[PDB]
Amino acid sequence: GAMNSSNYAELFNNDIKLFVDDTNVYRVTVHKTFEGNVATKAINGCIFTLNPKTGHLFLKIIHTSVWAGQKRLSQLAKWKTAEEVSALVRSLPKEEQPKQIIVTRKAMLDPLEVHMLDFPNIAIRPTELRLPFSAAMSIDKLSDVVMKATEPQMVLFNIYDDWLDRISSYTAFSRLTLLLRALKTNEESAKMILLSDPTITIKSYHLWPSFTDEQWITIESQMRDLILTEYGRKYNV
Amino acid sequence: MNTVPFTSAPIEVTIGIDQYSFNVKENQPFHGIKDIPIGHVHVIHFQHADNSSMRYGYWFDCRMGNFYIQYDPKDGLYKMMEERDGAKFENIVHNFKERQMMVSYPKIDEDDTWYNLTEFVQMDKIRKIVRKDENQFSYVDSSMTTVQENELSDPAHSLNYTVINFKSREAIRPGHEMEDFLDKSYYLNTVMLQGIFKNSSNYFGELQFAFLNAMFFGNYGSSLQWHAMIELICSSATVPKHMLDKLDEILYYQIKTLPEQYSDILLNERVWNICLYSSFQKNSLHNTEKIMENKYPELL
Repeated sequence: GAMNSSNYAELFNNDIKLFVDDTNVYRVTVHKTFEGNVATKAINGCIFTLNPKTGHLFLKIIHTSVWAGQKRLSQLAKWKTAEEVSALVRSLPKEEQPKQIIVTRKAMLDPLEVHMLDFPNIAIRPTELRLPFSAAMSIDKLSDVVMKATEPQMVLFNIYDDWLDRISSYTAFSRLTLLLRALKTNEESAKMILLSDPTITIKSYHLWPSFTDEQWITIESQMRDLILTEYGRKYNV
Repeated sequence: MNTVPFTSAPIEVTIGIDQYSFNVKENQPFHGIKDIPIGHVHVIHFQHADNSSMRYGYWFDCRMGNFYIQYDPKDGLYKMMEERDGAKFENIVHNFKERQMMVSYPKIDEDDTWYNLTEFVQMDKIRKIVRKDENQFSYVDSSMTTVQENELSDPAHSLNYTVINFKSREAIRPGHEMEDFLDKSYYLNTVMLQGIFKNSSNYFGELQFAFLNAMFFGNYGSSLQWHAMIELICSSATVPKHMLDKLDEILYYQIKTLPEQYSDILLNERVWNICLYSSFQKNSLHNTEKIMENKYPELL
């Protein structure tokens, strides 16, 4: 069944599961042509496939060449997502294959279901949560590897850095979703908060700064404040 | 012209024969139905005055034997039976006619309705969907479930329609996931028509039989099956032209004959709207689209 606020701690039990977000698979800029018509130009995209318990991220880069000569690209993006997710599962040893895959957008259920017909015991689930994984391209290192790619490529990351050495998966995921929620609502402010202090660096093998525990508390409060202000502004409350 | 005599009518019941029906009172001297047109299947069906639940009935073809109805007070229902003694049967049928205790199959000569609803329905195929090979006729009722329904409990009493499932390996070739899901032509034409049904006439015959079971008994799994077989055709980009023209005629007469008050449960909004307005064959059902719009515009 669907994932929602009620059954939220199921994400951190010991049944392997992955989130799949397809929002950044098919990406375009829109521009005017010489004759004054509108045209699109695709840029490189990515599938965001994340194990919320361990932080393992399977970033499958979608090179613009995929789209060459294809029609109905937004529809095709969903099937390509499901093709690549299905290939990822096939590539994993049996004991690493997920028991559930949760898609962040309902339009992915049928494509993934059809591509996973070989795995009848992997459940494909929608979610009622409004997860901010579209903001993944606001993480500089992820955006950089997507835009530099010259061919299809799978890049692996731990989206939690080393946080799990000190905090639980539940807490780690709440931090991640808060950071991404903030990046989504006001990228410039969010990014200002994260880097303001030049003396807190991002390790070469990390995505986020090496904040101490106490600095994470200040950061998280600053992201909360950012998110609430933007809301009052959006709705005049 | 053939006859189905009735031994008696001990309980108040509404009897139907094909699209006609007659009220019969408890211990009224009703002794059968005569002048039944040879050359088609037929169905004789029942709904007791006391239980407006469990409509039930028997599919038969008079060329396959002499059949009659008898009430069973143990099992509480009108049963169809075969009389093997040909002379003993003409004898019953002639005495009852002489006494004029039989209704006449009330066919208008201008009317091809029953032909149009049963054009591809063959008794031999019915007996494979309703397996009970000691009788030449087939019992169906409101409550019987289909083989596909069972999979998601007594198989002796099942409707063994052909299982259709758009999200199955059968329906989807490995490597053509997207193509086959969006254009079911390979499932329709290679798997179903060439593979299983062998020809479109057997396919149309099961489709029509599923509709009739849904109409006459309110059998819900039959309604599911009728809709699935329409959707498979409408969701195929490549369909023989003869199938599309014949489908339009088939569906027209089915929609024409449906009781107006039942369109809510018997007609699946999503399928019809997709077939008539979104599918590859949106433009190929001109008569069916015209009667649906004028008779059930609400559903659309």
